[PDB]
Amino acid sequence: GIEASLLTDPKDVSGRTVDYIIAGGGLVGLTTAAKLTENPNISVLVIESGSYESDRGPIIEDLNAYGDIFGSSVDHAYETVELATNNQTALVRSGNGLGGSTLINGGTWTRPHKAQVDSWETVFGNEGWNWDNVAAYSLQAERARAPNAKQIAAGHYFNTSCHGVNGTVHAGPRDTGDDYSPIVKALMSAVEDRGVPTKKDFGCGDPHGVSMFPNTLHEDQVRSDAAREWLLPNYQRPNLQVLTGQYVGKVLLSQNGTTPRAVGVEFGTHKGNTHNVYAKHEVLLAAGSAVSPTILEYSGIGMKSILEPLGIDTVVDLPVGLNLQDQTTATVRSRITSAGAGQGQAAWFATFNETFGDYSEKAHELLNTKLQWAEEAVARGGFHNTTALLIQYENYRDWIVNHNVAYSELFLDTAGVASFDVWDLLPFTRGYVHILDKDPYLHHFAYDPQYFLNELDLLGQAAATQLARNISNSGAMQTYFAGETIPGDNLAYDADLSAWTEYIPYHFRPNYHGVGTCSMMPKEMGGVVDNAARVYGVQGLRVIDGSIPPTQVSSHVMTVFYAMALKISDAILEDYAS
Ligand SMILES: Cc1cc2nc3c(=O)[nH]c(=O)nc-3n(C[C@H](O)[C@H](O)[C@H](O)COP(=O)(O)OP(=O)(O)OC[C@H]3O[C@@H](n4cnc5c(N)ncnc54)[C@H](O)[C@@H]3O)c2cc1C
Ligand SMILES: *[C@@H]1O[C@H](CO)[C@@H](O[C@@H]2O[C@H](CO)[C@@H](O[C@@H]3O[C@H](CO)[C@@H](O)[C@H](O)[C@@H]3O)[C@H](O)[C@H]2NC(C)=O)[C@H](O)[C@H]1NC(C)=O
Ligand SMILES: *[C@@H]1O[C@H](CO)[C@@H](O)[C@H](O)[C@H]1NC(C)=O
Ligand SMILES: *[C@@H]1O[C@H](CO)[C@@H](O)[C@H](O)[C@H]1NC(C)=O
Ligand SMILES: *[C@@H]1O[C@H](CO)[C@@H](O)[C@H](O)[C@H]1NC(C)=O
Ligand SMILES: *[C@@H]1O[C@H](CO)[C@@H](O)[C@H](O)[C@H]1NC(C)=O
Ligand SMILES: *[C@H]1O[C@H](CO)[C@@H](O)[C@H](O)[C@H]1NC(C)=O
Repeated sequence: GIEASLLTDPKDVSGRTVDYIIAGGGLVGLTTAAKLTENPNISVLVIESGSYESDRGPIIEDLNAYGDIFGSSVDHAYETVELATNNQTALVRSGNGLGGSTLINGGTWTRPHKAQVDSWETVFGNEGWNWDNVAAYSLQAERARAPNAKQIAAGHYFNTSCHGVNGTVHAGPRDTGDDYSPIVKALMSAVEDRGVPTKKDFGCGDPHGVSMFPNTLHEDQVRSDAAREWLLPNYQRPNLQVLTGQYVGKVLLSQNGTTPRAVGVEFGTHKGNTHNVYAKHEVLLAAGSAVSPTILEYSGIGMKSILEPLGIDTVVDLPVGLNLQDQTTATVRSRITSAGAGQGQAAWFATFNETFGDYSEKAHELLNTKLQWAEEAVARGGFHNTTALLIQYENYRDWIVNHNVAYSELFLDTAGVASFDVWDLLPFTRGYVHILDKDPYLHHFAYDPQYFLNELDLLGQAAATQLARNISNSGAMQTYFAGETIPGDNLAYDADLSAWTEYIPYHFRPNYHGVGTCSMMPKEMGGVVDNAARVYGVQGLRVIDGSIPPTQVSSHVMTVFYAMALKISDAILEDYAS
């Protein structure tokens, strides 16, 4: 089986040459490996810190076991710095194994708002990265299944024109075999009373209102992790090699006259037991948004003011690790009556005005006058160029005011409770990730999302979370509401927005959607990679993973990342062919 084909001994690759080295066997990494090795003459080696996990059992394969794997060997559990919002560290869950985070994520399959992806081209000047182009790759990746009658009756709606049916990633309705809970339709009824839409297909380009959605699972409910979808079918390809249990530490650079060229990588598990492997064409970094930037820095690609004091020679000076954008999540949970019994998930993609309610006008005044916020974020080291950050913020203001994009997500789980996980989708805060040591294998790094260090992010989160409590005992939801359990006794039930702002910093987690740490945007705008994911000033080196999106999106990110891996893989093959 696949297990027998996987490499584990570094001596099997040490000193060898392949066409492409892919650092990180995760979502983008394995999608890209699969596409590249469709040409039998192209050799690819994937190097993954973890191993194969796709047949472990329910802890991986059943989406309804979500969270059980946290804290195990399959979770990197990256620790943040001591956060300034609450003086505590946080854990950033991240998958460790073939498939990366797809091994451990919630399986939620949705797309952004059209205007968001269009702005990657029209504001961030990435030629060809508009909604229609990226969406065509997204459709190609997708192998969706329409809902059956019982799934529709629960609240599903599937637009056949918005889903590929002949692709690679199996997606369709989560269906545990229970009857579906009426709470999903009650939430829809409760928001309909407020004028909010329901059942819009979150894959069509306007994610707003309360809808169900597809999940990344096979018809038999087995998790569609990236290794099961893109590696397991293809691992017999002799030109596709996978080494497990080793970390990529740094990219090996040589001089090609005036410009450094990536010629390979060093890998290993501790200082003093490292090895080299070489790439004839390119090194492609796909270790995740917390890690790919650090790999550049360890290699001498990063900010001279960060690298020089650590004792690293800055070969290429770029703002690597800046522009980190993760969301904050909080919970509101209630007990339900026995008539609320059954399975189902749904989500409210809530607009700015839906989020703030009566605070909308004041929130808009801040949005109109404070974009000061850019100066503050820069001063905190989340970004280097105040003008370019302001442009990002004007872009979010355009999204909110001229496109009415969703600004928060209130994610409903049922299956015996009514529980919301709630996050502000569009944080203005900008954080960073930087190495704190020269030795890659020590994994000593500062990951600072700067949660709640922008006032609008704290107000918006507070307002969204308060809204979750509000809707839980509104309209049709009153049918099933059997008293709040979280915050419950920890926060008075009539708490106002001010009280919620005081509560939230002590009751949130990372959302685990960190993007931006090797931003795909022009160099003068603060970018690290061009519109073909190439690191500025280096030949044969790309960063291709969730490091690269320059903005957040009103979406779950898998649909975007599979699409982007396909789009970049074609760019790479175009270059190989020429
Ligand atoms: C808890 C959680 C829940 C989520 N829920 C959802 C959801 O419901 N819907 C959705 O669309 N998305 C969701 N996501 C997001 C999605 O899973 C990630 O954004 C996506 O997998 C990132 O893809 P990537 O290729 O950038 O990185 P990853 O998939 O994280 O892959 C990176 C790979 O690199 C490996 N690695 C790390 N360091 C090294 C090294 N130095 N050298 C070699 N290999 C290395 C890792 O072990 C990993 O396999 C969730 C993520 C998490 C953590
Ligand atoms: C996280 O911990 C730090 C301490 O490491 C807290 O910062 C400190 O907060 C206190 C207030 O609780 C500040 O004290 C104040 O000093 C000013 C003078 O600058 C004085 O005018 C006040 O009357 C008061 O004594 C202190 O300066 C500040 N910084 C440090 C280095 O101690 C921080 O507030 C904690 N954060 C959270 C979210 O709890
Ligand atoms: C279905 O998708 C098509 C093509 O995207 C879209 O134009 C039409 O509005 C959609 N209809 C609904 C009800 O989502
Ligand atoms: C949102 O709220 C403001 C009032 O604060 C109003 O000016 C505006 O038109 C509303 N926007 C939308 C899209 O309804
Ligand atoms: C929800 O919000 C409205 C404001 O229109 C308020 O009147 C109502 O009591 C709130 N309900 C709950 C359960 O908090
Ligand atoms: C800062 O950002 C602006 C806006 O993108 C850009 O015009 C300018 O060149 C940038 N400054 C630097 C030093 O690159
Ligand atoms: C330098 O050498 C590379 C070898 O990787 C060659 O293909 C390329 O044309 C050269 N170009 C520059 C700009 O240095």
